[PDB]
Formats: sequence, C-alpha cells, structure tokens
Amino acid sequence: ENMTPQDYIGHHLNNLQLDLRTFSLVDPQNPPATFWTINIDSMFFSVVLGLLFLVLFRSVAKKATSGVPGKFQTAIELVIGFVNGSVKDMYHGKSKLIAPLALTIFVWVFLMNLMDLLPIDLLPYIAEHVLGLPALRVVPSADVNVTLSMALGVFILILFYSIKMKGIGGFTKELTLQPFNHWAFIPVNLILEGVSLLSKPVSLGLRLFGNMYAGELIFILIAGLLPWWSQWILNVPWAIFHILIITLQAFIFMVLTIVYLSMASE
Amino acid sequence: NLNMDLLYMAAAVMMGLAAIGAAIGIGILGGKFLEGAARQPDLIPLLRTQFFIVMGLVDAIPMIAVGLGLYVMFAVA
Amino acid sequence: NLNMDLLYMAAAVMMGLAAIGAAIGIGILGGKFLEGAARQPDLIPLLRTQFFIVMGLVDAIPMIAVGLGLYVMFAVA
Amino acid sequence: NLNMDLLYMAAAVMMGLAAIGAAIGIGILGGKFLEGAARQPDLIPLLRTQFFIVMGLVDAIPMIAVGLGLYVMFAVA
Amino acid sequence: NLNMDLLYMAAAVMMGLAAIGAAIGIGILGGKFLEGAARQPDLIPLLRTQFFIVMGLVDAIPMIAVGLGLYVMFAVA
Amino acid sequence: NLNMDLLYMAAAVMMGLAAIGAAIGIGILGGKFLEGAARQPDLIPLLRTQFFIVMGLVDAIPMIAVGLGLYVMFAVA
Amino acid sequence: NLNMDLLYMAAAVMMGLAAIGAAIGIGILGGKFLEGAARQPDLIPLLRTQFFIVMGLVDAIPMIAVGLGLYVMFAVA
Amino acid sequence: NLNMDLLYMAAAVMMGLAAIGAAIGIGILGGKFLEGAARQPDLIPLLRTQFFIVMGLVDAIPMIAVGLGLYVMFAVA
Amino acid sequence: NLNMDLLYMAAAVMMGLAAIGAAIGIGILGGKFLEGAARQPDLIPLLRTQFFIVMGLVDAIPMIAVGLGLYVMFAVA
Amino acid sequence: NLNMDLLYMAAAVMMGLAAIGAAIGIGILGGKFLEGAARQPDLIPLLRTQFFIVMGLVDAIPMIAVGLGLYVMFAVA
Amino acid sequence: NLNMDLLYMAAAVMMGLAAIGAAIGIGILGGKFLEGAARQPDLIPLLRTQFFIVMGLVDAIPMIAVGLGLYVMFAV
Amino acid sequence: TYHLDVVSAEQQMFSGLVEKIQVTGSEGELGIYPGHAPLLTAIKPGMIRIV
Repeated sequence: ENMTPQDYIGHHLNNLQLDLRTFSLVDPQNPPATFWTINIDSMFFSVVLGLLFLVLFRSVAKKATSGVPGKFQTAIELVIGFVNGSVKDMYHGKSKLIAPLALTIFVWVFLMNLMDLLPIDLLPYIAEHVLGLPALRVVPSADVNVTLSMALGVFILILFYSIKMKGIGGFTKELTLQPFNHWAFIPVNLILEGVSLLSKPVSLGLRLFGNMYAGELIFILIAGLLPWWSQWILNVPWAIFHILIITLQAFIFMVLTIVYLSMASE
Repeated sequence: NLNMDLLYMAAAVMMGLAAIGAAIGIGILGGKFLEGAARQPDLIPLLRTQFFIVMGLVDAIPMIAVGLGLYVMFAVA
Repeated sequence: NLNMDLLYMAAAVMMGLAAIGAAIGIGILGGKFLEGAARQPDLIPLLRTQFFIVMGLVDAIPMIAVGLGLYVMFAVA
Repeated sequence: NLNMDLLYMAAAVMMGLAAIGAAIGIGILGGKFLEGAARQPDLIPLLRTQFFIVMGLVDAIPMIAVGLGLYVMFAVA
Repeated sequence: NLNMDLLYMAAAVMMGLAAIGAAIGIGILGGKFLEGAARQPDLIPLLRTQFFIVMGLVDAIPMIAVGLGLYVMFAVA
Repeated sequence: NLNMDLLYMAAAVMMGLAAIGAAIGIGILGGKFLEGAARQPDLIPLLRTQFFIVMGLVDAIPMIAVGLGLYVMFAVA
Repeated sequence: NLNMDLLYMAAAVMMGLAAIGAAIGIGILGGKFLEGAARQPDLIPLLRTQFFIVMGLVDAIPMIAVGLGLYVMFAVA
Repeated sequence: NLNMDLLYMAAAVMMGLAAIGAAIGIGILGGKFLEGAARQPDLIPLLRTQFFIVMGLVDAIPMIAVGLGLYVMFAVA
Repeated sequence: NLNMDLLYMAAAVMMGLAAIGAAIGIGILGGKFLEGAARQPDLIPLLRTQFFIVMGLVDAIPMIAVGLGLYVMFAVA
Repeated sequence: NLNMDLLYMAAAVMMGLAAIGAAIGIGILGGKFLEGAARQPDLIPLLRTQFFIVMGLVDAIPMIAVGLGLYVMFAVA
Repeated sequence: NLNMDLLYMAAAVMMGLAAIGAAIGIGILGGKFLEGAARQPDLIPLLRTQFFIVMGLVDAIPMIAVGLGLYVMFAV
Repeated sequence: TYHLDVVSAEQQMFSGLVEKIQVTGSEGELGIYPGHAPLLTAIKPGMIRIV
C-alpha cells in the first residue's frame, strides 16, 4: 500500500460527521463549513456504552438477594458501595439526585475511556471496508462535545442548586460581597466569582478531553510511525499507563462533580 | 499572511506563561494542604474548603489570561 | 499589517507576565495561610480575614497590568 | 514559509511551557504527599484521595495548552 | 511612523517585570507575616505596622518601573 | 526553500523544555522518596509503589511534548 | 529615528531586571526578619537595625542599574 | 546556507536545556541522599541502591535530548 | 549609527543580570544571618563578621560585570 | 567576515548554560555536604569522599558542553 | 566593525550568565555555612576550610566563562 | 568545658566536667561539644560514651 503517515494521522483525527439538514455523509478530504453536521462516531459509541451500563445494572438489580452473593453481583455491589461511600464522604444533604448522578458519571466516563485501549485501526477498518463509512473514531471521550455537554449539564445543576438550596439571595450576597465583603470590591467580587464559577466546569470538561485526546493521538502516532516489529515495545508500556489514566480520570470527574455540587448546595 | 500568523505565537506565549504560573502556584498550595491534612487527619474537610477558597483566588488571573489568549487565537484568529 | 499584530504581541507578553506574578504571589501567601490554619484551626476566621487583606495588596498591581493589556487589545486595537 | 513554521513554533512554546508547569507543580505536590505518607503510613488512602483532588486541579489548566497546541499543529498547520 | 509600536512593547515588558517582582516579593513577605500572626495572634497589630514598613521598601523599584512604563505608554507614545 | 530550518528549532525548544520539566519534577519527587525511605527502611516496597504512582502522573505532559518533537523533527521536516 | 526605539528598550530591560532582583532579595530578607521578630519580640529594634544594614548592601547594584536606566532614558534618549 | 548554520543553535539550546535539567534534578536527589546517608550511616548501601534506582529515571529524557542534539550537530549538520 | 544602539542594549542586559544575581545572593546570605541572630544574639557580631567575609566573595563576579557594562556604555559608546 | 561571527554565540550559549547548571548543582551538593558535616563533624572524611564521588556524576554533561564549546571556539572559529 | 557590536553582545551574555551562576551557587553555599557556624561556633575555622574547598569547585566554570567573555571582548 | 550529669529517678549515675560526648539521638547519632546550642531530644537505648 502507498500512504503518507501524515495522511494516515489525518484520517484518524476526522469524524463521520453527517449533515442534519440534507442527511449527507461528510468526507475527511473536504470539510464543509456548516454548523449542523453531528459528529456521529463519538456519539454512536457513547450511547451504546450507556445502554450497556443500564442493561448490566438492571440485569443485576432485577435479581440481587441478601443471601449468598454471587460472583457477578459482587462487582456491582462493590461499585455501588464505592460511589455511595464517596457521596456520603462529600455530601450530607437529602437530595436523591446526587448519588445516581455521580454513579452514572463514573460508570459512563469509565466506559467511554476504555474504548481507547482497543486497537486503533480495528473498528475503523471494519467500518470503512465492511460497511463503507468514510470515517470513524471510536473513543467517545476524545470528543470535546461529549466532555463539554457533560460539564455544562453539571454547571446547570450547580446553578439550580445555588438558586434553590443555597438561595438566589444567598447567591447575590456571595457574588457581591465575597470574598472582600466591601462595596469598593463588589464590582471586583462579581468578576472574580464569575470567572471561578465558569472556570470550574470548563476545567472538568477540558481536563477529560485533554487526557483522552492526548492518549488517542499517542496511540495513533505509535501505530503510524513505527514499523510493525518495533511498535509493541512502545505501545505496551503506554496502554498499561493509560489504564491507570482512565481510572484516575473517571474518579476525578466523579469526585470533582460531587465536590462542586456539595459546595454549591451547602 | 504574517499579520494573523504571528497572533498565534502571541496567544501561545500568553497562555503558556499563564499555565506555568497557575500550575506552580496551585502545586505549592496543594502541597501545603496535603501536609496540613497529614498533620491533622480529622481536619481534612475544613482545610479542603479553605484550599478551594484560596484556589478560586489563585486561578482567576491565569484563567482570564488563558481566556483572552483563546479569544486572540479564535475570534481574532 | 504588522502594527496591530505587534500591539497584540505586546498585550500578550504583558498579560502573561502579570498572570505569572499574581499566581506565584498568591500561591506563596495561600500556602503560608494554610499552614497557619493547620497549626490552630480555631483561629482560621481571623487568619483568613488577614489573608484577604494581604491578598488584596498582592492583587493590586497585576490588575492594573491586566487592565492596561485589555485596553491595548480592545481599545487601541 | 512564514505560515507553517511560526505555527509550529507557537505550538512548541505552548507545549513546552505547559510541560514545565505541570511537571514542576505535580512534583511539588507529590513531594508533600510522599512526606505525609511516611509520617502516617495508615492514612494513605485519605491523603492520596486529597492528592488526587489537588492533582486534578493542577493538571486541568496545562491540558488546555496541550490540547490547543495539538490543535494548532494538526488542524491549523 | 514605526516609532510608536516599539514603545508599547517597551512599556509592556517594564510593567510585566515590575508586576512579577512586586507580587512575588509581597507574597514572600506576607507569608512570613501570616505565619507570625498564626504563632502569636495578640501581636498582629504590631506585626502589621512592621509589615507595612517593610512593604514600603519592596515596592520602591516596582512603583518607579510602573510609573515610568505608564509615562512611556501615554506621554511619549 | 529555507522554511525547513525553523521546524528543527521549534522541536528543539519543545523537547528541551520537556526534558527540563521531566528531570526537575522527577528529581524533587525522588528526593522526597529517598528522604522518606531513610526514616522507615522497612516501608521501601510501599513508598516505591506510591512513588511510581505519582511519577507516572509527573512525566505525562513531557512525554507528549517529546513525542511531538520527535514527530516534528523526523516526519514533518 | 532608530536611536530611541532601541534605547528605550535597553533602559526598560535594565530597570525590569533591577526591579526583579531587588524585589526578590528584599522579600527574602524581610521574610526572615519577620520570622525572627515573630520568634522574639522586644528585639525588634535590633533586628530592624541589622535588616537595614543588610538592605543597604542588597539594593546597591539594583540602585546603580536604576540610576543608569534613568540616565539612558532622560539623557541619551 | 542558513540550513547548515541554524542547526548548530538548535542543538546548542537542546544541549543547554538538557544539561540544566539533569544537573538540577541530580543535584537535588544527591543532596537528599547525602543528608540521609549523613543521618543514617548504616543504611548507606541501601540508600545508594535506591538512589541509583531513582536516578535512572531522571536521566531518561535529558539523555534523549543530548543524543538528538549530537545527531542534529553531526549527522544532518 | 546602529553601533551605539546595540552597545547600550548589551550594557543594559549585562548589568541587569549582574544586579539580579548579586541582589538575590546577598538577600539569601542576609536571611540566614537574620535567622542565626534571632536564635541567639550572643553570637551576633561573629556571624555579622563572617557575613562580611562571605559577602566579599559574593560581589566578586557581579562587580566585574558592572565594570564592563560601564566600560561598554561610557568608553565604547 | 560573515561566516565566523555566529559561531562565537554558539559557543556562548553552551558555555553559559553549562556554567549555570554546573555551578548551581555543585552549590546544592556542597550545601548538603556542609550541612551533614555540621551535624556530625567526625564523619567529615567519609562525607567528603561521598561528595567527591557524587560531584563527578554532577558535572559530567556540563564538562561535555564546555569541551565542545571550546572546540567550536578554537577549532571551528 | 559591523559584527563587533555582536561580539560585545555575546560577551555580555556570557558575563551575565556567569555572574548569575556564581552569585546564586555561592549564596546557597554560604547560607548553609552560616547556619552551621550558628550551630557549632567553635568549629567555624574548621567549616571555613571546607567552605573554601567547595567554593574552589563552584567558581570553576564561571571563571572560564568570564575569561572567555574578556577574550571575546578585548582580544578579537 | 561543660559539666555532664547522668541521673535517673533512683540514683545519680555520673557527674563531672566533660570535653565531648557521643550519644544516640532520637533521629540519629549525635555528638556534643562545649558551647553547643540548647538542644532537647530523647535517646534510644544503647551506649553513650564520654571523654
């Protein structure tokens, strides 16, 4: 085969975008400049992972008994206990929303990141040849949108909690007075509070996207540049690292969401 | 053309400086927080609150600097 | 071509230096405040109030630097 | 000529400064974490969880520069 | 007339270096001031006077630099 | 054309900064590890595991920078 | 003409380096002085005398640089 | 002609930064090792083993930098 | 012509670096003396004389730099 | 003439960076050695031997940089 | 003539970096020397010897840098 | 030189002027010389040796 590694890298960094208006498959060679072209590859893998999570959790919840626990049920009981313990550590309120939200965030983000461990070309080669799709990339987390949509939803939840539990009066009071509490600093206080408030979810989403993106691109470079006989000696030491990376990043997303919600509410 | 091309370098300089300053300051702050939580383990949720309070102060200037660099590299460029 | 571009370059270097200085100074001040909080947790309401006053002096100069950088970027263009 | 290489140099500046800041800040944090773990070898999970909080806070902002540099390199240049 | 553009950069570098120096110096001084207030909380009004006396010296050169850069930026340019 | 020379310089800067950070942060971390291992010589296998745990976090961004510098040097230039 | 553009930049660099070094040195010295004054009150005048003695030595080369940058700016350019 | 000349500066910056990073990291690690050996002279063979274990991680990136600097200086020239 | 324009810049950068180094080194030397005098005043004159001894060596190279900058600025022009 | 005027700067960068790195690393190592010899005066010959052992490791690369800079300056001209 | 100002600039860079290193490393060393004298006031003559021994190593490269700066400045 | 006392709750073990001593401090072996700054530390079991 004849290919320039630059273009091999180019294809992998492209997405099966499809026009919402005309229902037309975009191609990687020429990107149009229209806003409403959903990037299908990340979203298609992303909801599939959520479906798998929901299916497994229901398939265990539908039978679990307080008797002798099975080997399969034990992993789900352990993850439920871990999430519940983290929530009880960093949340004391009565809101039933917090714990399932954190559980969903943790499991879904872990599932999305796990896709990166797979061989980079397997699913894209399958989609191109067997199906015929112009482009494909299978790690959902590497999408900025998936990260930013989740972060903005968490920010919306933070605003709701500040308005409701913390109070709109208790929100204007904090924004105006704190941290300097004097009217001379109140204009400065508003700017500082707004900047930090918007910094938090942007930090969450862009941290997750940076981790996943900079692992996927490393895998793509390793695949594209090195000869086959030498790839393993640098690919294997990286996947072992990225397992810890994805675990840590899902844990960080869950715990930081918990922290932000608890600080907004209480 | 060179006029817009150099703007990318200007934004690069600005946001790199912002990132180094923020990373080092937050690292020092977190190191002090970890040592404090290691001296008094029962006190961790208070120190963590204080750490968030001061971290909201630290990042504001690096955050706005990075935001303005993003502005210069996207809206301007 | 290169007049506005260099204006943006000057604003970039100015704001980067300001962000570096603010981040480092507030990091040091907050680390020492955290240590003083750790030593005597019940004194935190007073030490935090003094830290806020000192941090205002810390913030005083990077804010005029950032304001002049924003002026250069937006107004002078 | 002036188009591509200046973009490459800008990306290099971004992702050298981000590496400097993130590495130094994470080393600073990990030093205090490892010092705490030697004092209280039992409390290690709690201290490492707090370390994870601070490590995420530190790592958040350099990754902005890292991702934007990758963008500048490949999408732009 | 290219003369104008270089003067803005000359003001920007001066003011950025002044901001870095003054913010780091004031943070270093205030950190020891806060630790001393943590140790002997009754002495705080005396340590505040001493801190102001010392701070009046730290900002000697930085305020001259900031004034001269502001002069260059407006009166000369 | 002359454009090829600047790519080497940009890769040089990026990799040099990446090596500066990857060396200094790892040095600080290892110094703390050795200091903690001197105290409790029986805890070396645990401290050594945690040292690896944090050290993986340290060098990641330097590894990204080094890989991008290798790419720029060989594949692009 | 060409003279003033480079002369203002040279004076700016000189005064900025002076403001960096003087501020950092005075910050460190004042931090140690404040820590000693917090350690042993009622010796504040003696420690202040010694601190002034040292400070007179510290600012010397920074004051020479400040004076020569003023000379360049307001005599040469 | 610049294709030959500029490559020596691109290697000079790499072999300066790699040397600064390796020297600072090895100095800090060796200082901690020396202090630990001074406090606990019996453990010197163990602390030396752990020091040599850790030091091979510090040199990992600076040695890539120095080898690539030699390559850039000699092979491509 | 360009000659004086570049020579003033060379003198400025050299003297600025010399001032930074001398000021920071003298500040550290003075801070250690301040802590040693805070610990026990009965040794103040002895430490103060050794401080003069060491400070004599401190200014060795900075004053060579200052003299050669003065020469460049005033006799080479 | 045109060719030779730039090799002296290639020597200058390598030798300045090598001098800074070697001097600072040797200063850190000597400071720790002096600390250890101040704690236990009787171990001074053993500590001196260990310091001389480590110092050769410290200044290996800086000596390569100084050697190649002298080679450039006095054989490449 | 045209490259002379550049010769002076390179000499100034060398002599600035050499002064930076020779100041900071000797300051770091002298801080520990002062603290060790403040602990062991009798051993001061003993410690001064070791201080001079290591100071001989510290100045080694800054003096090469200063001599080459002087050569570039005045001897070419 | 300094005056060394070695005592216990039950008995005085030794008293006399001493030029230098070797003693195992809490964190490591320690040597004491005349004019030493005030110092406080526990001592681990073992030999203390005196001149």
